[PDB]
Amino acid sequence: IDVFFRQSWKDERLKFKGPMTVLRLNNLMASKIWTPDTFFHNGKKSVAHNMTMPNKLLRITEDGTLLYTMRLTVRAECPMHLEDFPMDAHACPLKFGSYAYTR
Amino acid sequence: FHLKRKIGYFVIQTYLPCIMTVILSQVSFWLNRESVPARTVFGVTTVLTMTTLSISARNSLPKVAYATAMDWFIAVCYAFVFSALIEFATVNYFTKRGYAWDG
Amino acid sequence: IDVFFRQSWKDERLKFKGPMTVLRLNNLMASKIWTPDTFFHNGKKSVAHNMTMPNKLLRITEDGTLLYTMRLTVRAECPMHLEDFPMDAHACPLKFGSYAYTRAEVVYEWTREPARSVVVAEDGSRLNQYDLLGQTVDSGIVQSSTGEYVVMTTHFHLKRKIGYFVIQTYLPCIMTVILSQVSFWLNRESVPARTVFGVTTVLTMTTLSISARNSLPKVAYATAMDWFIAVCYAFVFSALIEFATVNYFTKRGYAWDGKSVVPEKKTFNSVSKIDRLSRIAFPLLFGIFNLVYWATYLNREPQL
Amino acid sequence: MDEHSCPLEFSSYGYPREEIVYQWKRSSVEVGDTRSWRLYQFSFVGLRNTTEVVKTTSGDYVVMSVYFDLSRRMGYFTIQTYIPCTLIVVLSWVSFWINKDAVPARTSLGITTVLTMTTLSTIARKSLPKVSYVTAMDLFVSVCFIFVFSALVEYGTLHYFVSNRK
Amino acid sequence: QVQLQESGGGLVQGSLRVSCAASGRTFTTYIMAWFRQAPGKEREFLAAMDQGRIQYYGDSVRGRFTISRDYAKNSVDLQLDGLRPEDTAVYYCAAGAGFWGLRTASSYHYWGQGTQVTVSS
Amino acid sequence: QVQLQESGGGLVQGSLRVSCAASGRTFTTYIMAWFRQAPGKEREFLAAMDQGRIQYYGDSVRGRFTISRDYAKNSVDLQLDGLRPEDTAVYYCAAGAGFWGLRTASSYHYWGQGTQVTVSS
Amino acid sequence: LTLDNRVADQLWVPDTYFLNDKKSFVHGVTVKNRMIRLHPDGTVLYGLRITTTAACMMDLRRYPLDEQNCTLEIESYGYTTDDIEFYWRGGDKAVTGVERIELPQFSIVEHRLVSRNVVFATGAYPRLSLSFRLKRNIGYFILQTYMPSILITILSWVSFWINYDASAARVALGITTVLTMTTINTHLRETLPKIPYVKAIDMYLMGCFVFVFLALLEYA
Amino acid sequence: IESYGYTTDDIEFYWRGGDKAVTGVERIELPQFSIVEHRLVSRNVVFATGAYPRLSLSFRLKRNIGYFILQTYMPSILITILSWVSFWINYDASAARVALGITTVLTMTTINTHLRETLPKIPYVKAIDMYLMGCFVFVFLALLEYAFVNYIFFGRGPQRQKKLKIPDLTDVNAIDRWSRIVFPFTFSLFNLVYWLYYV
Amino acid sequence: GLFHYCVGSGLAGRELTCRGSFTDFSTIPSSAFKAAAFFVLLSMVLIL
Ligand SMILES: *[C@@H]1O[C@H](CO)[C@@H](O[C@@H]2O[C@H](CO)[C@@H](O[C@@H]3O[C@H](CO[C@H]4O[C@H](CO)[C@@H](O)[C@H](O[C@H]5O[C@H](CO)[C@@H](O)[C@H](O)[C@@H]5O)[C@@H]4O)[C@@H](O)[C@H](O[C@H]4O[C@H](CO)[C@@H](O)[C@H](O)[C@@H]4O)[C@@H]3O)[C@H](O)[C@H]2NC(C)=O)[C@H](O)[C@H]1NC(C)=O
Ligand SMILES: *[C@@H]1O[C@H](CO)[C@@H](O[C@@H]2O[C@H](CO)[C@@H](O[C@@H]3O[C@H](CO[C@H]4O[C@H](CO)[C@@H](O)[C@H](O[C@H]5O[C@H](CO)[C@@H](O)[C@H](O)[C@@H]5O)[C@@H]4O)[C@@H](O)[C@H](O[C@H]4O[C@H](CO)[C@@H](O)[C@H](O)[C@@H]4O)[C@@H]3O)[C@H](O)[C@H]2NC(C)=O)[C@H](O)[C@H]1NC(C)=O
Ligand SMILES: CCCCCCCC/C=C/CCCCCCCC(=O)O[C@H](COC(=O)CCCCCCCCCCCCCCC)COP(=O)(O)OC[C@@H](O)CO
Ligand SMILES: CCCCCCCC/C=C/CCCCCCCC(=O)O[C@H](COC(=O)CCCCCCCCCCCCCCC)COP(=O)(O)OC[C@@H](O)CO
Ligand SMILES: CCCCCCCC/C=C\CCCCCCCC(=O)O[C@H](COC(=O)CCCCCCCCCCCCCCC)COP(=O)(O)OC[C@@H](O)CO
Ligand SMILES: CCCCCCCC(=O)OC[C@H](COP(=O)(O)O[C@@H]1[C@H](O)[C@H](O)[C@@H](OP(=O)(O)O)[C@H](OP(=O)(O)O)[C@H]1O)OC(=O)CCCCCCC
Ligand SMILES: CCCCCCCCCCCC(=O)OC[C@H](COP(=O)([O-])O)OC(=O)CCCCCCCCCCC
Ligand SMILES: CCCCCCCCCCCC(=O)OC[C@H](COP(=O)([O-])O)OC(=O)CCCCCCCCCCC
Ligand SMILES: *[C@@H]1O[C@H](CO)[C@@H](O[C@@H]2O[C@H](CO)[C@@H](O)[C@H](O)[C@H]2NC(C)=O)[C@H](O)[C@H]1NC(C)=O
Ligand SMILES: CCCCCCCCCCCCCCCC(=O)O
Ligand SMILES: CCCCCCCCCCCCCCCC(=O)O
Ligand SMILES: CCCCCCCCCCCCCCCC
Ligand SMILES: CCCCCCCCCC
Ligand SMILES: CCCCCCCCCC
Ligand SMILES: CCCCCCCCCC
Ligand SMILES: CCCCCCCCCC
Ligand SMILES: CCCCCC
Ligand SMILES: CCCCCC
Ligand SMILES: CCCCCC
Ligand SMILES: CCCCCC
Ligand SMILES: [Cl-]
Ligand SMILES: [Cl-]
Repeated sequence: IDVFFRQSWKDERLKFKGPMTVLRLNNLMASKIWTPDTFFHNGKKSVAHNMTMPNKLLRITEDGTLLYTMRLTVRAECPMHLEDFPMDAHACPLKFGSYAYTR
Repeated sequence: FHLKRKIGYFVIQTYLPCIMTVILSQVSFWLNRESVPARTVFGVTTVLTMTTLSISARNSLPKVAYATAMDWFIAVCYAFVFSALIEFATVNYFTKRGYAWDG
Repeated sequence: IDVFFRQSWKDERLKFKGPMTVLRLNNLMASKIWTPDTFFHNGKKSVAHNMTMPNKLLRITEDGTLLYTMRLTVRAECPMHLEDFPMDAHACPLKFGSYAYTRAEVVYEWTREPARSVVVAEDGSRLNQYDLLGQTVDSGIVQSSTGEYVVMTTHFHLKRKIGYFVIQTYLPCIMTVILSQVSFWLNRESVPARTVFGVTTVLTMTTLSISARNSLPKVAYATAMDWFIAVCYAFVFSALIEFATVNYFTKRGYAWDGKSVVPEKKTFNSVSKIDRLSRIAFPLLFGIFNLVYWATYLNREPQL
Repeated sequence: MDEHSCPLEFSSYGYPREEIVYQWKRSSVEVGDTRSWRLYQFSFVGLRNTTEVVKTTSGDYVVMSVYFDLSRRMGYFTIQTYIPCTLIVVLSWVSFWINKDAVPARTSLGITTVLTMTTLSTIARKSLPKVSYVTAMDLFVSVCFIFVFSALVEYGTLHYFVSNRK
Repeated sequence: QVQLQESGGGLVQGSLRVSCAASGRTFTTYIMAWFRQAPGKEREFLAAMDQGRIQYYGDSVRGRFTISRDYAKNSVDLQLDGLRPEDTAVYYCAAGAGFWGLRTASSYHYWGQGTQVTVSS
Repeated sequence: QVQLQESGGGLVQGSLRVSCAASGRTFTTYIMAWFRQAPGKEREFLAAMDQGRIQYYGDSVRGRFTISRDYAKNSVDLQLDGLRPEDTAVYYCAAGAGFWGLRTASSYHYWGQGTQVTVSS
Repeated sequence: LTLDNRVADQLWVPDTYFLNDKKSFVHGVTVKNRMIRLHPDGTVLYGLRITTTAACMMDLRRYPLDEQNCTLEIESYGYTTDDIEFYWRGGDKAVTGVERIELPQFSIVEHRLVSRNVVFATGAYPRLSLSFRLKRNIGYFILQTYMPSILITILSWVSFWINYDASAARVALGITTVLTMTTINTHLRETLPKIPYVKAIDMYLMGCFVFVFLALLEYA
Repeated sequence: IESYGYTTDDIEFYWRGGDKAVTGVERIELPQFSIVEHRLVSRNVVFATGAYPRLSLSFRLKRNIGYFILQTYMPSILITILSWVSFWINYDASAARVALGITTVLTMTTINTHLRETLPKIPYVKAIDMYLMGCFVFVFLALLEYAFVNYIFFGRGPQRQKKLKIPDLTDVNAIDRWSRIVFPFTFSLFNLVYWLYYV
Repeated sequence: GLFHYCVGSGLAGRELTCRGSFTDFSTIPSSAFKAAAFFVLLSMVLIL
């Protein structure tokens, strides 16, 4: 599955006042700030696209609201019932969450 | 994500060959009982065709250790073909003379 | 192709005076100085080996001359004309040049005379179905949207070895044709047997034709092997049609019995003159076709 | 009908036992829904944990191993090999009920059964590596060949002694 | 035949545990869930547990009832805490693949007898 | 039948442009070259262009003659500049796969009829 | 100033990406096939040698007599139309080298360049589209599938010229023709995906199968 | 193993521990091969850029024959033996004998073709190819033998009657008996020569 | 037995490692063992 995966969150440290309300910045600064460590529980060798540049975007609003989007191709598990095959139907999950941070 | 398999491929590709093989096996009942090599050819070729179809049907799936609906269909069609061959065997057992009607 | 690709150039900024004239330095120095941005025009996906370390060497002479060698594995495009397949031969290029610098900035020359500036190891051949007759070395210019670039080219001349396809396709086809022609020698009243000959040989020819082009690209035009298979299939089809014609003229459903005497024209069928003529015609025509085919396809390519 | 105990060993690459030592916690290896995994051809029986000291040139290292027991599920191979081979053997048996005067019929039946058994033999070993020893499947398919061959030889002998010799 | 057999108390004044065991199937890949019927004939999803050990809970009973699964024993347990008089109802155990569902009763093809629970103040 | 038709002027006192159009076979993947046979001498390679638009030239005519290819029209052109009296010769168009060659006439399977060029002082 | 390609890491460049990309890379032998050229007026030319595998969903209903539209969708990831504006430099001559492409199985009927703006929840972004129309060659399939089917169907009619009482011969001929058609369909299996609809080649093979089956039924 | 940048004036290589430098060879399990020997060599190699040190670690592998005996040799032998069955079938059973011969011939053809779809496109003949062509020649000769007796009978008997150590070519029974004797003996001789040559 | 043999590791416990199989004659310890196994098989074949 090819996805634009968007995550947004508040960060009081990154508040600012300037000519424009939103700074649409290069994705390289995303490595210099905290971002959530989201991962796919049932994923299997996903790839973050990097052609030509890393397919990410970061935007900081004046009030410290960050938007952070990634382009991914996620390969995820989908256990199957093959007893009704080829009349079978499935519900393939896509489950994601933080790796290091608890509830 | 809820997905439903499309049966059209397998209908075109496995079910129709099996049905036509069964019909071809049943065609032999309409030949005269003295055409022993011809009816034997019918039965033997249909049995081997069903065996080949059974072998080739499982290539799509992973090697699961249970029977699918396609497997049950192939098994029933194999039973029909083998029953046709046994029927010819009985007919030949009860055939007396080795020559057909002269016309 | 696996190559030690080595370049050399003078950098006046890197001259030095010291105890030893040539500094055989670690390859880490290569990243710290300017080096040519050479790339392969027809390369597909190449590898610069770095096991255990980067397989490179840099040497700086006191006068400022630099030698810079790399170990490379280049898989490159070799467009092929398969009209004469398997009797075909190709000239696979290897073209390289600067990616960024035009002819007005960077120019490539050969270290020695161009013939001797590309050396192949004696033991260095991994060709299974090809024979490397030699190579020719040349250089030229290419015009692009960015500018003019010097392109240094080699062309490796390869000739396909025919033995694999001879064993895989030609001999089974020939044996199938001979097997089909064997049916002419059976009595005309063996209708099921001769039909079995015809149908089984047609099946074998169809299977061979279907599986012949497994290894090739899906080219539109027909190859020499395709023509050979088509002619052999025509021979088998003609043999079966010949049996059908013979059977159409058979009057009596019983063959000759070992005891009776055939009068010279209970009666018996005579040996079909179609069969008698076919016994000579079919093998002779197949042999003549083989003669013409192998005469006109084995010697087609250029020679030195 | 084979069972295997597949290992997973780990240790310290550079630090020998005098520098790093590994220990299994009280809850060493945890599993979730074991029988929902991708073990299509295998069934997970259990697992166990071991610790050992392994000598090398660099030194002695503490290697910790986790063995997983996997028992093969035979249903796929039952569908693939055992049932077709048995059915071809029964097909060969059907020749005995055909009239012995039906020479082309019985000969064709026997030779076609021997062809289909060769085909099934070669398809049987596609899933396995190219091991150079007999397996249970090879033995079964091999005995099925003798049965289909013996049937053809039986008809050949009967025909020769009934008609050709006399 | 397959049965989803339940166990658990019926009378409380507290805390309770309702277990539900299953057997007789090679089939495993099912979400296992609990549903509630109060007087009035309406099914109410309470909790569910995935093959990935992920637990889904209804908004009404979030933080109160906790679901767990013993995969080796092929059972699902529901620990009920903070019971109140409005919780009196009959509880059904369901197991099935969540197709178009995981919160609607129609997606589960196996159901049990059900167990009553009542709260008296 | 495959044909390589050549066009261009015949007499000049100067600059010239000689064109060659192919028919019956697309030579997109082939290599298209120009040769020159003077009265009483052997054919001499002038220029060639590959499928990769890479240009090769002979030393005698390097920097003077310019070879180009129109791949849509399946044609090869040669612009001749700085003509001199010893350029008088028959100019031939060739197309082929360069086996053992790109500079030898034997590597080219298809040839044009040839067009005369004369330079008069 | 044609600078060393490592200065691209120091300079700003557009965050261009191909939306329908599956797997792509910049060639990295002998170095990264990348180019940076600065001009006195501050103009930057940034070149890359890229090999990309792009998704193309192909309708095979008329296969192998079908034409396919395969596109590359160049887009800016993080910069909306308020920040970046793409265009095809040189107009319709922006893309070159299509005429020199010679696929063994396809012919490029034409190619098109399109420029538009695509809207997402995050904003509106510029989009360039390089489309190719590819027409499939038929000679390979004529050699591989159609001609054997025609020849088998023609052979199936030989039974009509055999006497009615030659049951073994006629039944052998019919059964063998049916088996050979199934074998041709086996080879058609082995080189295609699992599409759910019938193709033109499937229609032809089913028709030939019906013909040989009807010949056998005629003898019966 | 070789040094890339450093010549023998800069770097020298040796096998530490001598012949015991390489370990773990005896614990290698290859399904198709058995490691009969391993060898260590130290030498110098001269390129255009200078002389460099070289260490060579070589293994000799002997292929296991049992898999091939199971998969190829035994089915070929069995198909040839069943090809010989037609010699005992009556000469007038033309459909039966032709079906047997054709089936055996095509079985050999299919085995030979499908075996070499898991190997590189080498141009030369392998030992397995020699064996398979031998079996093909034997089954083809059996089919031609039936063709010969059928032709002799049905194309010489009439005019031969009207005109009124190999055996006489006038008796199909004699030809069949000669084939019965000679085909097994010749096939056994071929197998003996093949195995003694290649082992 | 004739082909299969189990031996302990020798650490005051069972730890029986087992090796041998008639299907794999390489694992049989001796040619005499192979011959005995073959003869007992032949007897099995005859009685069956
Ligand atoms: C391969 O297959 C693909 C997929 O089908 C083909 O792709 C499409 O190609 C066509 C042209 O061949 C494209 O249409 C052109 O699009 C441009 C750009 O459109 C953008 O800009 C417009 C102006 O700013 C804007 O209006 C557009 O948005 C909409 O409004 C218009 C007008 O109502 C409407 O028609 C659109 O559908 C949009 O809803 C868009 O943002 C456009 O400028 C072109 O107009 C030209 O055409 C008009 C006649 O319609 C003509 O009068 C003009 O003079 C001018 O010539 C034209 O519409 C289309 O965008 C492509 N779609 C995609 C998804 O790529 C491709 O062509 C095939 N190639 C081959 C080789 O087979
Ligand atoms: C697998 O396949 C590979 C490839 O074929 C086999 O590799 C070869 O193995 C043999 C050993 O079995 C190697 O030969 C040995 O090489 C060493 C080292 O030689 C180098 O160094 C010497 C000094 O230490 C030097 O003298 C050598 O000089 C060469 O040139 C001179 C020219 O006069 C010649 O006389 C030498 O013989 C060398 O060829 C060289 O630079 C060498 O020390 C060994 O000597 C043995 O034999 C001599 C008598 O000949 C004896 O006096 C010594 O005491 C010693 O017993 C020997 O020559 C060979 O180099 C390998 N080839 C390659 C290319 O690697 C491998 O063996 C196969 N093995 C398996 C397991 O199947
Ligand atoms: C060797 C091979 C020879 C073959 C030659 C045969 C020639 C003669 C037959 C031609 C048949 C034409 C091809 C079949 C049609 C192509 C198959 C097809 O697409 O049908 C689909 C529905 O199928 C379905 O209903 C599924 C069920 C179909 C099952 C039909 C089989 C009936 C057999 C009854 C037995 C009678 C026996 C005679 C006994 C007297 C379409 O649906 P829909 O788009 O909505 O997508 C919904 C989603 O399921 C994807 O399709
Ligand atoms: C009366 C009836 C009359 C009918 C008329 C019949 C017509 C008779 C003509 C036939 C055409 C023969 C094909 C001739 C093709 C020419 C082939 C040839 O030149 O011979 C060598 C190849 O041999 C080879 O690989 C290998 C040759 C193999 C020969 C095997 C003989 C066995 C015969 C048993 C049959 C088994 C079939 C079983 C198949 C299933 C060349 O190698 P060379 O050194 O140059 O370099 C290696 C090479 O690969 C470089 O290209
Ligand atoms: C073949 C299929 C088609 C035809 C079938 C016809 C029937 C034939 C019968 C059985 C199979 C034939 C024998 C095949 C034996 C297996 C092949 C063989 O002979 O090879 C040798 C013995 O291998 C081994 O372990 C095998 C040893 C045991 C072999 C025999 C097992 C029992 C067979 C009981 C039969 C009862 C029948 C009853 C009928 C009623 C080993 O060499 P190799 O260099 O690899 O060693 C190096 C080493 O390191 C390999 O690991
Ligand atoms: C390679 C082809 C060479 C053709 C050589 C053709 C040579 C030629 O002259 O034709 C002979 C052939 C029939 O000859 P054929 O040997 O099959 O039939 C015998 C004989 O020719 C008479 O038909 C009968 O004699 P009569 O009437 O009772 O006195 C005799 O009856 P009987 O003795 O059993 O009682 C028959 O056995 O005729 C065609 O089929 C034309 C189409 C041939 C098309 C061939 C298509 C391959
Ligand atoms: C390019 C090479 C071309 C060579 C020509 C083809 C070779 C065969 C031509 C037949 C020559 C011939 O007529 O004499 C064969 C003899 C006597 O024949 P007849 O003239 O008395 O009818 O009759 C016999 O006794 C021969 C017995 C044959 C028995 C059947 C096996 C041969 C099958 C041949 C398969 C092609
Ligand atoms: C009945 C047998 C008679 C034999 C006569 C002598 C054989 C004549 C042709 C032999 C094969 C041959 O050289 O054909 C080459 C051509 C391909 O041409 P090219 O690609 O080599 O230029 O390939 C083809 O296009 C095949 C053409 C047909 C070959 C078979 C001969 C057909 C004779 C009758 C034609 C109506
Ligand atoms: C893996 O090894 C550890 C070693 O400590 C085992 O841990 C003990 O397990 C028992 C039984 O559960 C507990 O009573 C002990 O408290 C655990 N720790 C210690 C320090 O002994 C563990 O059980 C093993 N896991 C297995 C065998 O699956
Ligand atoms: C499409 C191929 C069908 C096969 C047709 C086989 C025809 C064999 C019979 C030919 C009969 C020739 C005409 C008989 C009358 C005569 O010639 O005197
Ligand atoms: C006179 C009889 C002619 C018979 C030959 C033609 C048979 C054509 C194949 C059957 C039609 C199949 C149509 C499938 C349409 C679909 O995709 O649903
Ligand atoms: C690579 C060179 C090959 C040289 C030709 C080899 C021909 C081998 C033919 C073997 C045919 C089997 C003969 C069996 C005799 C009973
Ligand atoms: C339950 C096993 C069924 C195996 C396939 C069908 C056999 C039919 C025999 C007549
Ligand atoms: C096998 C496809 C090529 C067929 C060539 C023409 C055969 C003519 C048969 C009479
Ligand atoms: C290398 C080709 C040798 C010549 C083969 C000619 C075969 C003709 C047989 C009649
Ligand atoms: C003729 C029966 C087979 C003979 C095989 C010879 C094997 C020799 C091994 C040294
Ligand atoms: C099941 C076989 C049926 C036989 C009819 C007599
Ligand atoms: C190619 C077929 C030849 C037929 C001779 C009668
Ligand atoms: C004549 C076509 C076949 C008829 C089958 C009843
Ligand atoms: C003419 C072929 C004879 C085969 C051996 C008797
Ligand atoms: Cl190769
Ligand atoms: Cl054992």
